[PDB]
Amino acid sequence: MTEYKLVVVGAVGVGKSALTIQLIQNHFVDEYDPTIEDSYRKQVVIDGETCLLDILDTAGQEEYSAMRDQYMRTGEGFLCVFAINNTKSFEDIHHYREQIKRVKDSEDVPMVLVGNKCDLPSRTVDTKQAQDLARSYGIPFIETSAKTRQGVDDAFYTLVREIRKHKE
Ligand SMILES: Nc1nc2c(ncn2[C@@H]2O[C@H](COP(=O)(O)OP(=O)(O)O)[C@@H](O)[C@H]2O)c(=O)[nH]1
Ligand SMILES: [Mg+2]
Repeated sequence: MTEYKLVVVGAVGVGKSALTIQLIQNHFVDEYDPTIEDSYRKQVVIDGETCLLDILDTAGQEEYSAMRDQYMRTGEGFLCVFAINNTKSFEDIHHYREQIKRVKDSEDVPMVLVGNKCDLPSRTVDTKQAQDLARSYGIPFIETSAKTRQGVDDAFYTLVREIRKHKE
């Protein structure tokens, strides 16, 4: 009875809470308190198989809990999110990739790079840039929009699929 513990990381404002709520609840949140760091559960059929997704949506806050601990420790895969209209959130990606390696003492962590807000026309990080970054970490790269649902399931299920490869 497989449950996958997914962790969503990235700079503030990139859409980590919106992606999670799109996937779990199928609507787009226009605002969501940046300090709310919860987990969200759902049962989905991925590639024809049912599973339990436990998704911790991080909020980088000096307030405390065990879930943000009990999960960054043994979350099995991480979504690293930036926004395609937010160069600074792309420049921070390497900070978050390094954090994950430290918290799991491994450079073999299941991981997907997500470029969110692809519905927005004022783009400053282009697809090639992001692809090159992903190809240098060894990881898939997925373009999403929490507003339109584009790529949203694909981000999360590719990560689940990477966790599957890793188990072997
Ligand atoms: N246009 C557009 N806006 C988005 C998208 N995803 C998130 N947003 C908006 O970006 C802002 C920050 O989103 P949020 O989920 O709170 O980011 P977080 O800080 O990573 O949790 C919110 O106002 C969202 O409505 C998207 O795919 N497209
Ligand atoms: Mg948030």
